[PDB]
Amino acid sequence: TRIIYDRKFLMECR
Amino acid sequence: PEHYIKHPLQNRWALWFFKNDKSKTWQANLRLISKFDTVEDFWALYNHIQLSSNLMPGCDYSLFKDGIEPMWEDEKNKRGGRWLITLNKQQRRSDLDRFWLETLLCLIGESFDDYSDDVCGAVVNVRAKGDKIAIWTTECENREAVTHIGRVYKERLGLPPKIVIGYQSHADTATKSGSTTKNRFVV
Repeated sequence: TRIIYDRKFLMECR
Repeated sequence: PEHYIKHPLQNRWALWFFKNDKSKTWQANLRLISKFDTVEDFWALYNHIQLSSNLMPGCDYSLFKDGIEPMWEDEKNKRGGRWLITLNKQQRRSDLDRFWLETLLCLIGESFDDYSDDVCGAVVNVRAKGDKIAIWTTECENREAVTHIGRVYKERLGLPPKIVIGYQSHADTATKSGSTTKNRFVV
């Protein structure tokens, strides 16, 4: 499908 | 697997920098910083570079999908336009960096569903007379795409209903017979 990342996830990888 | 693989992005992205040095060419002045295609490589780049609020006036960052130059006459931008966020001097301090990070996250995270494919990139302009953030999209006449992108972006920035942001076509901006550029859409 498409690779979608919500805000919370993208923050947890920093 | 989740213990060691990088988290790929839907798209590969390129971060560009521009210094409006009037004593050099806009070709010698524009600059590819770096390209990335994972979440971890995004963060390593972002952490290594100045916050927009700390750049000298006249500078831009631009994040564009790989293969799209951060210039409106690019094949993928020429028929498009941009959702423009204008900021006053006090918002440089309160909102610029937070709004720019949120913008980056909407791009890399594909936050506009089907319509994330219409996104070309984003630009932040640091300027004495007022900072600007914009999401550039491919086609002004894709009304559903442009509208959905605008509605989600506004909500992600947390702007209240009383604030109106405009979408301006690049061609309109380049050829406006007056001071202000007219909108194609507002949200």
